Amino acid sequence: LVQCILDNTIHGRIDQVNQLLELDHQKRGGARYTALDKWTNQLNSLNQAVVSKLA
Amino acid sequence: NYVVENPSLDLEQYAASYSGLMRIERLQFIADHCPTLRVEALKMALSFVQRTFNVDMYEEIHRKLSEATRELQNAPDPPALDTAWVEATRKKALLKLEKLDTDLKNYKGNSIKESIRRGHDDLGDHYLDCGDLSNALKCYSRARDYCTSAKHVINMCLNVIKVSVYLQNWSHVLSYVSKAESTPEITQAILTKLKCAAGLAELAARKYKQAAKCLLLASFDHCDFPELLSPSNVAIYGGLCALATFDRQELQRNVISSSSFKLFLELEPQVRDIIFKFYESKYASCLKMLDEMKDNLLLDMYLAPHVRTLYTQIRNRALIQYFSPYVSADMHRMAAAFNTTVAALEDELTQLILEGLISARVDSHSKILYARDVDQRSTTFEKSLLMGKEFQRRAKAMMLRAAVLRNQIHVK
Amino acid sequence: EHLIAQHSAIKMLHSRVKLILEYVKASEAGEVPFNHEILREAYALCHCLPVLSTDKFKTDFYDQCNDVGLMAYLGTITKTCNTMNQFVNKFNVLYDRQ
Amino acid sequence: LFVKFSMPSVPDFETLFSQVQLFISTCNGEHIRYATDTFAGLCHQLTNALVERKQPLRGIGILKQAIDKMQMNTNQLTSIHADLCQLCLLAKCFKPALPYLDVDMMDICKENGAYDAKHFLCYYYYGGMIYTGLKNFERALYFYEQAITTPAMAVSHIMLESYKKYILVSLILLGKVQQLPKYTSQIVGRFIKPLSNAYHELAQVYSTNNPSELRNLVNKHSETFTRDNNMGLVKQCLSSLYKKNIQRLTKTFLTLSLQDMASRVQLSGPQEAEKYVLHMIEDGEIFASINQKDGMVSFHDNPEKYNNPAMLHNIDQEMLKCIELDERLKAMDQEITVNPQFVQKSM
Repeated sequence: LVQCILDNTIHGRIDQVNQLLELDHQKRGGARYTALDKWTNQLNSLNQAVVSKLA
Repeated sequence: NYVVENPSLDLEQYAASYSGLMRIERLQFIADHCPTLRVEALKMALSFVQRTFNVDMYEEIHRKLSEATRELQNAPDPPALDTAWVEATRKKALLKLEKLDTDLKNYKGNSIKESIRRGHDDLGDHYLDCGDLSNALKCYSRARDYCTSAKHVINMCLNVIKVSVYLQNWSHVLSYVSKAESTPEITQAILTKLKCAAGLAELAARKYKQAAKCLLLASFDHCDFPELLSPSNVAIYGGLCALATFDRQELQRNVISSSSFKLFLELEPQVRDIIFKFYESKYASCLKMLDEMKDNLLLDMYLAPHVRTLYTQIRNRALIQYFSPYVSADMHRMAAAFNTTVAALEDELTQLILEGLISARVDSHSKILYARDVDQRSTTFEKSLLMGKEFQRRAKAMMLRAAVLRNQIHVK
Repeated sequence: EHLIAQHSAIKMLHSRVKLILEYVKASEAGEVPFNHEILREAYALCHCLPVLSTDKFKTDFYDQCNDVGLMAYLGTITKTCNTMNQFVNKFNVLYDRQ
Repeated sequence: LFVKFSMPSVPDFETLFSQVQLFISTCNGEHIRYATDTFAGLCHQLTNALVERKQPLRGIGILKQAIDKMQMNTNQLTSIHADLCQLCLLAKCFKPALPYLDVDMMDICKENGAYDAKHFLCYYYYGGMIYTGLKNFERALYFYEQAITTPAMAVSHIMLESYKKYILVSLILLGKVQQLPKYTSQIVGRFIKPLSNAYHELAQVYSTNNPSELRNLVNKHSETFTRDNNMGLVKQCLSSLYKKNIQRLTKTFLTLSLQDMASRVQLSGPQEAEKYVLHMIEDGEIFASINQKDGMVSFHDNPEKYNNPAMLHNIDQEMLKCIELDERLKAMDQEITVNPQFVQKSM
């Protein structure tokens, strides 16, 4: 299981304490909010730097 | 720092594997950094130093050997340099050197570029034999002018690379490696030697990601490369740098695809086991061997300072890779995945969380490491609100700045 | 035209509702005393007027509302920073040099 | 009356104060805005007399009326504000100031050319101290930052102490010295960094994150920070470092015992750690729980899922603030469009 996860074949994780293999469901439909947040932060820092340099 | 007290070094093999000034410097490094074995290292060093007309470094090595022998004469309660060597060496060295200087000045009066270049290379080699670093450079740095063929340029680059290693002018090595590679249209494997030159130069320059990439491209067909670095150390150098920088997928692809590092791993089975144990998640066996090889390469010429950072990076990467497949891993089992104690791992894990790239939380109650899987949306909203607050504050700041500039308010 | 579109849709729905209500009022006085299918189905249909929800639907509705509100806030920030950039460009002109 | 105050013939101050109160109460200053220089000097002399007699409690109310009468809008900053904040600081009565300091006022009255930037510098320093006293470190840091960025061709003590207070508040709030902006200032910046070395030295050890070492440095430079009229800020810096270490433990620990928490933070015992966690939770800084049965403290993430109407209402309040800011920006852009030079360049 560890080898399969490390090979990106398994989109999940292992709970060794309880002998459990917790697999992510991927039903969140995310990975877009991450891009939106990166865009927001990068361009807002960009605007702040531009304003500081121009003023 | 370094200069530790470690036994079990094989002096005969390490001395014989290298040859030239490269051997002399390594033997000096081994003696100076490995006590309880410095005498035989110095005795073997001075035995090889007197060969090929050494003058200044001989006095330093002989003085160190004299001090070392004097130390042995007081513990279980100094050799003569045979100054006749000075009389013999100097008279012989000067006569041939002036004769070589004699022949070259004829070729300067005969005006042949290749002959001038070839003679200065011989003069540079003789100066390196005589123990004259800068003198060899100027011969090489004026032979560079009189180049005619691409092979002459390649020989010019190799000579400058060799000297700048001794001079520790690694910038000149990298510049000449780039010149020797990019210019001539990127059985005689010449690029392999150049890639080996870049790999060691980058490693001596505290560079790891490019050094491993260059070392992995080095083909084993080069075989005898003793003027710069032995193949045994090249495999060790490549494996350690690859382990610290290359990820699991990056490790597997590069090692297998190269097909020369597989041969390099065969020369050094210890580092081969490390990567295999790194791949198969057996970091307990991976790191215990790592400490075993540590003491050996802790007295390596261009490894001793760098490898401590490399080994520290190895430990960090191993911990990151180990906990990555687990959402909830017992710290006892993670502690049992090495010879470390529970408290020491907890401190190491806490440091890793503070630095980052582990994304975990420590539940010290039951000592279980729970992975952090924070939803992207909550953090996104929090930092967006923080960004909006900062933007409003900066808007107020620029509003005040505009007001004070329009009202001409300033201290006179 | 956006609100007018929903306004016309709501007018159509209200016209249907008023037709149903007028039919019921007429049946109360005259017409067929019990139209059977029609009346029973209209009762069951008002039973769906309070579509009614649970915690999960309200949570998801508030989630979508918060996401669109954050996007609106980002757009307002972009417009405000563009206005600030224009103001700073003019401010570097009227009095400031270089 | 201004002529009287400009002369040393000032009579019984009790009758003089009553006449001032009668004038202010029945004030019809529809044209006092023209003679702003005379009124500003009147307030300065009145404030100087109040400081001399050490009775700054009553001057707050009178100066509050003075600002209201002469100012045009609520977003105008005058020289009377500097004296008003000084009286509040000396009287230790920060209640009236906060209403008038929470208004962000970008219209500096030239006082018919008599407005010296010292009043601007004094107002932000005194205002920051008032916010510092009310534990409003964010606004105090903002006021100190604005005072730092004032363009000045000379170095002044009021500016120097404003910079020193800026470092102290930055250490308390953010745990580090916030970098000065790039719209910047003048030689004020150049000289003061050579000047306030000890405060920078305190920040350097603060960056090392060692309360024991920090306390040793504080004792070494105890007299240097005594030239501050406040030593409590250094103690507040130490408490903030203790709080920051606790906060850093939350990001790394899910459940930590009191004994281990005391050892890591270098506390005298588990009881102090429990009190510190309890105080920080009361202030709303930590989301955690304490288990006295097993001697464990369980840390937790932010319980805010941003699915409640409160976050939406806060976002809409920020919407209103940003919309008002953009309207003010557009008004300023129009006013700049009105000016002669831009039109001359355009034509």
